[PDB]
Amino acid sequence: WFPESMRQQLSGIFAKLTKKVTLLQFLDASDEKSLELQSFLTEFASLDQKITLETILKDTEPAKELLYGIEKMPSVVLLDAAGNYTGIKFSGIPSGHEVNSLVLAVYNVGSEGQPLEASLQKNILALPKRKIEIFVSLTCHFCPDVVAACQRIASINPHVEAEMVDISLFPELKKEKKIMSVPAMLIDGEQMIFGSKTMTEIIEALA
Ligand code: PRO
Repeated sequence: WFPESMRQQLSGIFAKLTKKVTLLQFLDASDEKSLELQSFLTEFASLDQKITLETILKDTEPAKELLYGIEKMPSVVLLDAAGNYTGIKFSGIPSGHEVNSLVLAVYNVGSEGQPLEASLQKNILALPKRKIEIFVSLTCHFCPDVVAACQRIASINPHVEAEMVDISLFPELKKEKKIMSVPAMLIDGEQMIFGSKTMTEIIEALA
């Protein structure tokens, strides 16, 4: 899944990791996309000692599934070093260009993150409880930026959750919610917001 070209870049980033991180997949052994995700994550986890992949079979741990709100499949969530749910989730496989999203989520959970303005970080911490779904395709070039911003907010604010959704895996959901444009944010199952958005714009929408 990862060319040595990528591994050169990812090692630069993973060198910055100061805290351990756990990727927890809920694996349905009878679903091909779950097995693909397992193959992807196994290789991804091998990129750094601080990244652990753990596997739980779907429908064996209902208390955990409740705790992490596991609905869409395939599914993987991010846990911090202490074992706590960061609110960061991927529904589908974040392969192709979405590797960017997974890398940034791991970086933000396994480090202190990039220097940020007190103005921005105040607003992030000030945000109320919220659940964000970021709909993407694997070939959408502007999608990872939006995903990474929302999931960075989730990594800082304990009440914000940010779920990447590969919309091409959920065609019925695409019609229902009317995801027409390629990157789309859905907040608390209500307000749709399409197109690229800055951190400050996202924070405002979350306010
Ligand atoms: O990798 C690091 O540690 C530095 C910190 C700010 C930007 N990069």
